[PDB]
Amino acid sequence: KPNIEPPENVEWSGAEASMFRVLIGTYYDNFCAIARLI
Amino acid sequence: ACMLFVENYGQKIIKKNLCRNFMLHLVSMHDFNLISIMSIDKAVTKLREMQQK
Repeated sequence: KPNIEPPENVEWSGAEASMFRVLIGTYYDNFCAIARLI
Repeated sequence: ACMLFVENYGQKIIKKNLCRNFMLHLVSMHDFNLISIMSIDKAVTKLREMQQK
């Protein structure tokens, strides 16, 4: 419901998506370090 | 040990361009206990400093 701002249209590679899934499983909701590593 | 890796195999991994695989291995090792999130960040930052050099 919150965060009404539209998302920026940036595409993700399959490697990027899979490694984001792994890093989300690891770091959970710490999106800062997750984005820093990616 | 992880730090030692980037102290000796960082250049080889960078030349092989397997940095993402190294990060994945670090994540798996952390999931197997030992190391830590801070250790992962420190190792990755040490790896990045090699590429910038």
